[PDB]
Amino acid sequence: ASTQGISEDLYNRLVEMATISQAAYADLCNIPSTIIKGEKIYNAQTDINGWILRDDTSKEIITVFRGTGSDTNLQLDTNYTLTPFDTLPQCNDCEVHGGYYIGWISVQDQVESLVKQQASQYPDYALTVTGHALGASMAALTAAQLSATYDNVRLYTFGEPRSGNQAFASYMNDAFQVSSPETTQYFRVTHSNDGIPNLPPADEGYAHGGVEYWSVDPYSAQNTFVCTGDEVQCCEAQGGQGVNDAHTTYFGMTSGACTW
Ligand SMILES: CC(=O)N[C@@H]1[C@@H](O)[C@H](O)[C@@H](CO)O[C@@H]1O
Ligand SMILES: CC(=O)N[C@@H]1[C@@H](O)[C@H](O)[C@@H](CO)O[C@H]1O
Ligand SMILES: COc1cc(/C=C/C(=O)O)ccc1O
Repeated sequence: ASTQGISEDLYNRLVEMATISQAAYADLCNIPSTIIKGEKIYNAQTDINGWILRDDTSKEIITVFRGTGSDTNLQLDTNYTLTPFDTLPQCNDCEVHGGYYIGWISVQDQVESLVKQQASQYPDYALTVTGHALGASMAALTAAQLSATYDNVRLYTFGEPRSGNQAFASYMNDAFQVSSPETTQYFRVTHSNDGIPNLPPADEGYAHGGVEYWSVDPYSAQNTFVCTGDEVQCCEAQGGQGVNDAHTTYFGMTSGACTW
């Protein structure tokens, strides 16, 4: 359930999305030069933040969600109450992170309006959803919803908490071709002993979807494992707890400042 090292191509990509995610906490800092900064996703009450972006070179429309950036967002973080994903009925028996569902429904229509706004102009462009931490769970639920409308949807998360229950994980796995890593459209990136991917407890009914990409220090394509299956391994097995050093820094870039 683990293979060490990934292509140099995939590594760059992961580093690329990590960058965009980490920059979402500082007004999309120094994101690649080929991407256009677009419409702002925002709901002052849940303080959900994010942007719809477009890269005409890679031919993809990117949707970024910032991670916890306030006390308001933190209220969302702490709420582990399981709740049905009623916005996507076709996801049989699926239940997601309560606080994150709260954030999700607070922007769903806004998020779907803006996504469609770009997709309607660029039918052939791929749709990528990404984010770090709370922003990562916000991406997963978004990806899932989008999956039922568009076909070319990709998800790249970072330090993503367990966003829902096993049911939710299956839908995601089937929706994003997780059965195989060579075909996966859902990349769940983890780092060292990051504590967030261990929350909330699996015991409480939560579970992870997607194929895991565990970045180990010193980070590099060769120090990145491909974790598949259901056996305690990689990040989930390092015993990381809550928000620690590993969580805030992915591929040498921290959420705050813009080292990049
Ligand atoms: C289990 C639970 O409390 N679910 C409710 C959901 O039914 C409701 O639509 C939403 C709106 O506030 O709040 C919660 O998510
Ligand atoms: C105080 C609060 O916001 N708690 C919410 C609750 O209202 C919601 O019903 C549940 C399901 O998503 O998630 C919790 O986080
Ligand atoms: C999913 O649960 C949690 C997530 C965070 C995330 C913090 C961050 O991104 O800075 C903090 C506490 C939590 O209980």
